[PDB]
Amino acid sequence: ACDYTCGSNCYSSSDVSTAQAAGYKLHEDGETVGSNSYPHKYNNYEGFDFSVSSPYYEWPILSSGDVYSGGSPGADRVVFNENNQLAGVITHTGASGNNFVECT
Ligand SMILES: Nc1nc2c(ncn2[C@@H]2O[C@H](CO)[C@@H](O)[C@H]2OP(=O)(O)O)c(=O)[nH]1
Repeated sequence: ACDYTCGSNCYSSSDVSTAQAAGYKLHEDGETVGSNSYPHKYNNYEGFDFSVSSPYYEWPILSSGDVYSGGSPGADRVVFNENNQLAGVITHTGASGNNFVECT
């Protein structure tokens, strides 16, 4: 099947894990990439049902499979906390404005 379905993109367990690990590491080293400085704090304005503690950080997960390196981030994001716990996988696809919806 598809573990995480973002809009029309499909990500597996290891895809999310690989992306999350990349973002978490940059977070640890205080590093960011891209015009929007990823990874950066995700305040959860959407009020998603996160079962892990804040603070949260969003990081792009690419449909292609490459680890984000500051280029075009696309619409999908993995969200993790300081414990490197996956808070969830969200996307701009299906949402209005600069809002998000959870990939299912
Ligand atoms: N939609 C949304 N934007 C957030 C959230 N937390 C931080 N932001 C940031 O707040 C601003 C307005 O939405 C943007 O800079 C956005 O960054 P991103 O565009 O990288 O998501 C959140 O929970 N939801």
